Amino acid sequence: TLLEKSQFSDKPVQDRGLVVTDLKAESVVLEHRSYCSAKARDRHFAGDVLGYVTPWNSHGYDVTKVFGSKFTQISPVWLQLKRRGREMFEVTGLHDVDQGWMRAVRKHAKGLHIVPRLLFEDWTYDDFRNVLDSEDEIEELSKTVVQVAKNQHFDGFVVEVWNQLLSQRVGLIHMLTHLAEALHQARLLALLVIPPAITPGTDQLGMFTHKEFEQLAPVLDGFSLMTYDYSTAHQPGPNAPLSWVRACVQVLDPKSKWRSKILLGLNFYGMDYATSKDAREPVVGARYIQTLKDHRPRMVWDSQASEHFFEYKKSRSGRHVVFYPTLKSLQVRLELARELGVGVSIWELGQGLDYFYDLL
Amino acid sequence: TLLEKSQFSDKPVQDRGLVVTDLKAESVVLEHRSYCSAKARDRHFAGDVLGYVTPWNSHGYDVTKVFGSKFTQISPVWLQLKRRGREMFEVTGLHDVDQGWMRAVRKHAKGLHIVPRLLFEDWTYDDFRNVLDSEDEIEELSKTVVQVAKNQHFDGFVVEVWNQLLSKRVGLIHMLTHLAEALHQARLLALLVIPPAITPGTDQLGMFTHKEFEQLAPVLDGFSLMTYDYSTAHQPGPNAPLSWVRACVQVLDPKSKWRSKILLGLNFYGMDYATSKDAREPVVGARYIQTLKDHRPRMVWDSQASEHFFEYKKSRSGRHVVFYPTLKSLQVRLELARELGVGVSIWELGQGLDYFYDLL
Repeated sequence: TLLEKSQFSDKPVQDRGLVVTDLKAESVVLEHRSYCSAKARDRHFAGDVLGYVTPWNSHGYDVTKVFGSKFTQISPVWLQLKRRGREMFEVTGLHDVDQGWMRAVRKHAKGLHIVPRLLFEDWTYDDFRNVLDSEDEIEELSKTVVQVAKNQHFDGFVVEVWNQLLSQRVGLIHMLTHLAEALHQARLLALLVIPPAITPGTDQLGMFTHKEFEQLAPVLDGFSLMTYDYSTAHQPGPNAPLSWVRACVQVLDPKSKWRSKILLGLNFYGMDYATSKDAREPVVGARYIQTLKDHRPRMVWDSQASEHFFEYKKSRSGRHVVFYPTLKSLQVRLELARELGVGVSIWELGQGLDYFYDLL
Repeated sequence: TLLEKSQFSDKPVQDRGLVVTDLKAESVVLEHRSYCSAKARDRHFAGDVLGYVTPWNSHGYDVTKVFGSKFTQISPVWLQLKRRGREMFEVTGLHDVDQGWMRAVRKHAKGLHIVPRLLFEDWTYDDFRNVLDSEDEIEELSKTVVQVAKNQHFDGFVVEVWNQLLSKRVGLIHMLTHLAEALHQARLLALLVIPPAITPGTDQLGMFTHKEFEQLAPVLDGFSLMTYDYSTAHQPGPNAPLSWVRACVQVLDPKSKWRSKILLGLNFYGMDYATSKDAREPVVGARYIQTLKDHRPRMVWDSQASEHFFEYKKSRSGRHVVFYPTLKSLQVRLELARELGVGVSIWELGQGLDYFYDLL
């Protein structure tokens, strides 16, 4: 046991009194698969919503075909930007782009923008140095990226480079502005992944704050704000404490000038902490459910962090603590996003539970 | 056994190589009393500095006399504002205002503004509800306050009531603006004490943010920012980590419209922690120096917080950790205020080491 529905639903979880702080394991494992199919094409969230899809949690590809209308942007994690040599750039991973899948998700979800993640990988201090320094090389980099976008039918890219350098920026901001301009000239979208303004556990600003935002926000289309992964293996706790999330937006755009360009980050995966071993593992839907069945734990609602956690004990490992999103933790953050005037980005659409989408 | 200077120097500390990161306890006990009497009236900081003086640390009265020139405002902690009844207000503590002392400091430090602190004391929720809701009540409170400033030769006040309420928060702003307006009609200054934008160990914003600063900055003459007392007895640590101090200023005045009106707070007292007993006691200069003599501890530089700490054992009580300001932790914060374009408020002139003022 315990009973697991498999049929769809007439009404979405919000109209079934399912989004509650008083949660029972049985309620989750019983309803998770039962999403409202009849309204799988309706949007209950008004802002933009970006969804990431990865090849290693392929359930995401299917989720996207079923719930695509609930998304404004879908970003597949396939590509990397490599600098092979002076004025020589190469987009790798193209062997994973699935044209048939793209044709499918676009068929039943017009307006859906497919903006693949472009990760700067294997770059060195000098790569950035020689590149951020030459307008020529920047232009070459732009030609490369725009080409794979037009040849592979991508609506643009979600660039991930900012903390993926860690030197510190007038020069980085410069090649991002240029790239975005080149992209825009080709009728393509330009988004940027960015770290939370307030660094977890420190009460201090991080590498991407209002100084940077002010300069890029006018030119870029969106910002995938990582507002998740707040706790660590050594210091177990919530994924994204509600008020930290709220502050991370306020501190980044206090005067509310580009709120709709901010995609507030949400995690669909959870973390399973080994309290004694000072270690942790990420947990996706399949595991989460299995865990609830295996231990039938008591779900506790941390009203301050606004998340549910539960404890269980393994004979070998010891005592564990799990923080995985629930309908309550999600709805609460979608309301925050609503109130903050911001959008939402979900990492990723192969890690959560099917009835989550009823909320989007 | 330890050599302790007693005479003044020809040059200030910043020109005697005393502002260092690699500190030795004995160097501090040797140079603390020795300030540059010559340049005691020379300003090495160019933003406004506000100094507090309390009756219980009377050393501040003499400190103000000798170094009054390095200050723009001096705020004697003598007054409280009380609601005795409907439209009946009163300023208590007037028995502590020393007119001779004021005349003395203004003799050697002309153009120095004495702005006594006016602490709202014994106010009830109903007092606040009755006053913030009545335009008449506010007019009376205002007249009561302006009258003593005039009768006692005050240049204005540094009012402290913000943390006392904050649940209407907007009515508190109307009343401070009406008071500020009345004080200006009488040529008096109006400063407000405010909590840090980012609450220590919380990673989220506090009760006084840029939303409040936007509305009060135009009508108020200054803001005494409490950017100190970061750690707690259960979590011993630095007074005010440098980056937390910077973040509180940046988050408060992002676009930089009124930096000059921000008085970045600096602590001149330190905290002595009982590692195991979850306790602590504030430490003033006399006690700090005595401790260095009694244990001659190794001084460690916390490059992350930009502060010096040292430890010592006492079988009687237990292991201890002390966090007290040094020329270095101070100088680094003056350069920070300098680069943020803000001023500085010191709590309080009775708790430091004489040679600190060399820095300004």
